Amino acid sequence: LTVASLEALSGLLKLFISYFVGIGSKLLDHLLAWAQPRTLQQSTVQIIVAILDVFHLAHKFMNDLMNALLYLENNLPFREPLAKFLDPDESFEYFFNEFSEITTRFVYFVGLDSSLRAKVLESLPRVRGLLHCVRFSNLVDLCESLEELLGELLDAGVCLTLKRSSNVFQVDQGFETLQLLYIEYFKSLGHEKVFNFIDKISKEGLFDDFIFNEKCQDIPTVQQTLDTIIRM
Repeated sequence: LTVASLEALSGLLKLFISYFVGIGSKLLDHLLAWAQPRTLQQSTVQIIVAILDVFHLAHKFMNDLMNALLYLENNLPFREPLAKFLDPDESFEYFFNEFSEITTRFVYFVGLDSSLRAKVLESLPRVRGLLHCVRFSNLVDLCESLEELLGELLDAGVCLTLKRSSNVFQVDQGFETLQLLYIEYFKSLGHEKVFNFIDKISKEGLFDDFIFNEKCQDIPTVQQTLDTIIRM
């Protein structure tokens, strides 16, 4: 129980005493700032890094960040990089650390902090994770915590499960649903109409229906899909 007492006493005493001179204030501030790197460079990383990093909101930052980031990122890690960086590394850290627990560190570390990393990381998980459901068993935090208008608007016009499961912010749903529904419904062979109508209707029809339907545009998808699918 020394982590809670040491982290709570050091974070509470340093946070409550750091915002209160000459040699005493400079020696106490320099001793606390120089002493926080020894405890943050290695349970107690969340309270120590959160209280120490959020309390006071050049060789010590580069040496502690380079040594802690290189040793913690190369010795595996998500709490040190996410907590120390949240106060080209995504491709090398995610690819090198995931190509050898990888979902939480890769999704939390890569999503806690741009089209190549989001498109390659978000698109490589479907084939790399399904080549051996996906949204419920994977639960990627980068798509929900990071960027959704570019990937959803650029990729919406496989996508029904990630878009419908990850979409459940009015500019992305309105612009992506209106542009994808108008372009897909006006640019018209069964894969494009079935995938666009099922993905747009299933992804756009999921408090959002009562506030967004006040329902008149649902007769075109059911009438065109039911008449075209039943007649064809």
